[PDB]
Amino acid sequence: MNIFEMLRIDEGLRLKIYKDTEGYYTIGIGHLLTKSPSLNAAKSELDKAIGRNTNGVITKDEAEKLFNQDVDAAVRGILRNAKLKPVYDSLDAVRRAALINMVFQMGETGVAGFTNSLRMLQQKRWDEAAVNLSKSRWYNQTPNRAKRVITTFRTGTWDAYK
Ligand SMILES: [Cl-]
Ligand SMILES: [Cl-]
Repeated sequence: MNIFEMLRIDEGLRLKIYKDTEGYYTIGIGHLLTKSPSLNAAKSELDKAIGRNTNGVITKDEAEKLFNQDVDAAVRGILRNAKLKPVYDSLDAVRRAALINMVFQMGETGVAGFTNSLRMLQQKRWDEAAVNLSKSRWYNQTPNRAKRVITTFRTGTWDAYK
């Protein structure tokens, strides 16, 4: 299992514009298009992202391409972030994937806001960190996915994904 297969399971794949759990326009493997209510503003961002007139529909290759860009951007955002970088450097390979998953879903800013949990992770206080991570809007809104990520942080194995 790796970051790509993990996110593919959490996000799914859809070749037509759809609305995410928050009601925002999305396409492919969790690629957010816009927070704007306009389906036309979405089609426009999509065409811009792909470099062609898509009329709201993309192929599997196009989806994978966006996905490779998004995972790359998530890692690079973590490495450039003064709050995230030290956390990431301290973790083993599996737990690193867990942190990447949160950043992809919520953005660097949002994750950097989990101050207390980040501190606990750095200190390798696994159980404590899992409890603090659960007291969040994130856990209450997307409980099955949050449990999977949290278990990954608690155990350091891919069990939740098998
Ligand atoms: Cl883009
Ligand atoms: Cl969920």
